Amino acid sequence: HHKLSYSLSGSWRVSNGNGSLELPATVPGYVHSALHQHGLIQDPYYRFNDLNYRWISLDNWTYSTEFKIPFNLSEWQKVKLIFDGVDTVAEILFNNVTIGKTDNMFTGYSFDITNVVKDVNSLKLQFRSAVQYAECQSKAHTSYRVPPECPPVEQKGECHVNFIRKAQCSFSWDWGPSFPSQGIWKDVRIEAYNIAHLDYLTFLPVYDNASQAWNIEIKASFDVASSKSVGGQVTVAIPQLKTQQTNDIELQQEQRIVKLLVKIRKDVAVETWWPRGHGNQTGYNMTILFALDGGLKIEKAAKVYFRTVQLIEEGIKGSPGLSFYFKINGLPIFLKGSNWIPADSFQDKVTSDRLQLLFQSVVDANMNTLRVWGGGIYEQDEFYALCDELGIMVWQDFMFASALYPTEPGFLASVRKEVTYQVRRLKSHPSIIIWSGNNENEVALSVNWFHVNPRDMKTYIDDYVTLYVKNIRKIVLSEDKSRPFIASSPTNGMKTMEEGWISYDPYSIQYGDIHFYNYADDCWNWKIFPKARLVSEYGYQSWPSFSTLEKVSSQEDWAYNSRFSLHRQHHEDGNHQMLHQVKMHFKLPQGTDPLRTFKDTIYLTQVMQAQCIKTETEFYLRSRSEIVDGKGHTMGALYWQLNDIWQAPSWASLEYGGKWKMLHYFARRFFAPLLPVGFEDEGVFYVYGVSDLHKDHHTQLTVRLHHWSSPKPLCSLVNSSIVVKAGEAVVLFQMPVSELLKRCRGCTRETCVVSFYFSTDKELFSPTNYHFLSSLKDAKGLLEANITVNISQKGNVFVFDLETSAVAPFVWLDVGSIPGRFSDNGFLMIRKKLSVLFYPWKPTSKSELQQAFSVTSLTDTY
Ligand SMILES: *[C@@H]1O[C@H](CO[C@@H]2O[C@@H](C)[C@@H](O)[C@@H](O)[C@@H]2O)[C@@H](O[C@@H]2O[C@H](CO)[C@@H](O)[C@H](O)[C@H]2NC(C)=O)[C@H](O)[C@H]1NC(C)=O
Ligand SMILES: *[C@@H]1O[C@H](CO)[C@@H](O[C@@H]2O[C@H](CO)[C@@H](O)[C@H](O)[C@H]2NC(C)=O)[C@H](O)[C@H]1NC(C)=O
Ligand SMILES: *[C@@H]1O[C@H](CO[C@@H]2O[C@@H](C)[C@@H](O)[C@@H](O)[C@@H]2O)[C@@H](O)[C@H](O)[C@H]1NC(C)=O
Ligand SMILES: *[C@@H]1O[C@H](CO)[C@@H](O)[C@H](O)[C@H]1NC(C)=O
Ligand SMILES: *[C@@H]1O[C@H](CO)[C@@H](O)[C@H](O)[C@H]1NC(C)=O
Ligand SMILES: *[C@@H]1O[C@H](CO)[C@@H](O)[C@H](O)[C@H]1NC(C)=O
Ligand SMILES: [Ca+2]
Repeated sequence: HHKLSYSLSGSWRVSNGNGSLELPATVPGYVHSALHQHGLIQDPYYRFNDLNYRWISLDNWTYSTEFKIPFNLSEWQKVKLIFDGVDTVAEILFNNVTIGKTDNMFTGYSFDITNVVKDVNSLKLQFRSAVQYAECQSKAHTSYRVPPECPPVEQKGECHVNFIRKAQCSFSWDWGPSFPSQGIWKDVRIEAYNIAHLDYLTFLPVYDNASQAWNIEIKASFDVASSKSVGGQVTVAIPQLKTQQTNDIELQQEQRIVKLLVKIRKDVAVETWWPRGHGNQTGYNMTILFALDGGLKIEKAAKVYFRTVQLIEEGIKGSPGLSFYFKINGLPIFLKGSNWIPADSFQDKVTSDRLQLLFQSVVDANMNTLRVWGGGIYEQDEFYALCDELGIMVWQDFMFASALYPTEPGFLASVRKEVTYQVRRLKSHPSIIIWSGNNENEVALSVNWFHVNPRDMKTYIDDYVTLYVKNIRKIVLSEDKSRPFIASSPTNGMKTMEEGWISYDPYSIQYGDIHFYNYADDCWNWKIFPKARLVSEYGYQSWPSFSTLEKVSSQEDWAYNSRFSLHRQHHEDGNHQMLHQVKMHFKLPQGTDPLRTFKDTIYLTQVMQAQCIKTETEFYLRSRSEIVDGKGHTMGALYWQLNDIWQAPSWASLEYGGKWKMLHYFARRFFAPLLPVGFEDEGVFYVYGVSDLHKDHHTQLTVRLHHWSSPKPLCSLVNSSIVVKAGEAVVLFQMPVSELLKRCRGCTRETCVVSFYFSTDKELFSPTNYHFLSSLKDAKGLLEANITVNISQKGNVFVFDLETSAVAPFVWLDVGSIPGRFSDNGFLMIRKKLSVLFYPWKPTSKSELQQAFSVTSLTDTY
């Protein structure tokens, strides 16, 4: 009865520095999106507007609103103004009184406005340019430089992002633009109360190996209205666990924290939470009721999920060092997923509908893990709710990435609030399986990426320990010991800590995790890849589809090396690197029409990307059970990257807008729970079996060769004594290449293709796989394919019946910007006739699909 809360989200005003511009502005919102919405600017993502609209990011904008409170001041002891998120630096004026300032995008702010609030009020947030602010802070830091000061020229970005607590990629990245905007990016509320006010509540389900029982630690902080002592009770209730518990509490200005420990009666069984493909995502409804002196009731509901996570760094026989793998509820689980980056330059456009769609694509790719990479944001509430409900594990970076950071007291003060706020906000989600202090900054110092003078290295080392160990780690462990903490990615884990927090070689495959990139060598040669304990990053670049590019480009831009394309490419020499890897096994597009060449080159970079990451992922998949030359037991593959922040060449499998690249289709296939993977070593074709299943599985391995001439198997080897143990990888086939060809007369490396598959239940997804005996640019007898398609509707799905004149590799179906994705794409089409489905994301029609449809195969490019 003594509490009142309502949102100030809605229609505000926004105005620029000198007041010339003034327009309506939605909150939550950003200046750029307000200007675009009001028709005052073009789409910022159009062509070169990241350069043309620089002035927006450099001015100082003010968000203003006038409102009439819906309550009587004289009836309330205290009134507060609460911000869930402000981006980033702003002075806050309430009725022309400065009530506070902000400097951190990732922390909530609370301001007492009891003495300044009136019946009619004016609220102004006077933002400061993030770019200008970051530069001034860099200047003030005279005692020494903090690198990197400016980004590479090919990123077309802004300097000194490490000096502002804001999304570190907002000043540009090697796949993202520089639109460092200003805005109120989360909800704003007025909250009045008597007696007490719940500042925050956090909880943590833990398992006591001692008691063999489940508990829930709860912590709540209150702001008490007066100097008197508030009493009351608290009842925590979980009905579906026959659990209920009531305790006495008392609150005072200097004793404002409540701590409870609810024990779950062992009489009842507690179903645990599991990642997708390894169990149920079951949780339990919970309520927390505060009944305080004077009729004040404060209830909070939450969903409780019970699961245990262990980072196991144990010894391995014959493999020097330590393992690095995750046990969920005691079961070792191979991490399968990708790295998540911000889905937009402006967070107000990452709607619930976009997110749910993106998580459907993550699910349909047979992923169970996402890394929230530390150059993005601490993600919005619904991200982690979706992870919990769908069973996606989260590798959670803190928002520090590929940079050194100051330890000036004001900055550290800012960081402490942020980390404290976010850990309390996030620690109750079962999806989060590990805390990670930063991205790649242990490497940056160990290798001296920024070429610091070895005379000043000690300064930066101490700054590193100060930030990630003495502040971030200390805060995390003081809140949460249910999860492992690493200081950086990649790291050597316990070995890094032993070595003083900056390892001698953080890229060691004998400890911790690694990131691995390589653009020079043949991606088909799996020997280039490290047989590491866990691969948290690895990627190849490709261009997004023409449909995605068309929306932010014009006719004259549609060439691989046009001014526009080189502008969007933010990775040093990425266009050449991508072609270099294409040439490795494919013919470059030869054609007369430049637009056709443009589209065909895109297709080939997505072909190169998909096949490269397929080869690389499968290598990690097969290395999970074996040791070879003292290396192995790979227990995770998270490729860089899942998604795009805008239309540009990147490592993503999901183009900006959600459209699947060919990589994503390959991802759905190589992340299956049961998979045969083929490769060669010194002239011997091998086939391992890979299992994520919990029971040993017995199946039948068929192997076949096919001449490019027609889909007739020149042989059919069928071992039916196949057993893959639970969650393991094991060699199931082995033969010389000469012996393999002779047993299939009429086959050359340059004329035949290998194919293999298991025979599965209809309740188990184990797709076809294949292997190429030579570069396709050298394939002989490759008949020119001529594929015919008949489109039809069946319920909410559309059916695509195909027919090919020849064995067509990398058949690619494309319906432009029609929102949706196919049941399968980019596949090797041995058969003559196949059928795939199309899943629309908005209502479409067979006519629309026919008009936009196009099919491509490898031979169409030369
Ligand atoms: C590429 O294919 C089309 C369609 O070929 C048909 O489908 C095949 C699977 C097979 O059933 C063939 O017998 C069919 O012809 C070709 O278009 C056809 O061209 C012929 C003349 O050669 C004509 O009589 C048909 O009416 C056409 N059919 C359609 C649907 O248009 C086409 O010529 C093929 N070749 C090239 C270079 O495009
Ligand atoms: C746990 O709480 C949720 C509500 O948050 C319950 O789900 C609701 O179920 C009703 C009908 O059963 C629906 O009308 C609502 O739309 C649901 N809400 C949501 C948010 O999904 C759920 O049934 C509860 N479980 C138990 C065992 O009580
Ligand atoms: C607003 O108030 C000014 C004096 O108050 C001081 O400045 C403002 C901007 C706040 O920061 C407040 O905390 C300070 O104490 C006046 O100089 C100014 O004329 C006033 N403006 C109007 C329109 O009334
Ligand atoms: C405000 O600054 C802009 C610069 O972007 C300028 O075009 C405009 O004329 C200025 N208006 C006033 C009133 O000074
Ligand atoms: C923005 O504000 C800062 C600090 O108040 C000031 O130094 C800078 O000149 C302002 N920029 C513009 C474009 O008005
Ligand atoms: C998981 O959920 C299924 C429903 O599909 C249920 O029947 C089963 O009992 C659950 N398994 C466990 C181990 O709780
Ligand atoms: Ca390592």
